[PDB]
Amino acid sequence: DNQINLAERDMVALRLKARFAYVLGVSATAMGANKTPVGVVTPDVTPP
Amino acid sequence: GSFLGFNTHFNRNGAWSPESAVAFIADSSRVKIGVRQDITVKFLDQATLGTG
Repeated sequence: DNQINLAERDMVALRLKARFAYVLGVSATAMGANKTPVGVVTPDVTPP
Repeated sequence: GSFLGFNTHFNRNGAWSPESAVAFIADSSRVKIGVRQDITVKFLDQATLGTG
């Protein structure tokens, strides 16, 4: 029911695509074996 | 030859409705046909037609 035949409906489309990867270098340092290179400040969720 | 003083056009593509009219007489300055796109052809070879 969702089928669009582009040529039959007199339509065209753009397809946009990209290929990406991400790596985090969790590794040993001079301090020891399993050290994470990122920290976070999380929001204040506690009412006064 | 009776119709002098008209530009005469004959319908020959089967569009005429002889039960409705014998002829139309008009002021041609007052009728306009807008041609937004004249007949264009596309060759289709990968496309899909219909559904289900």
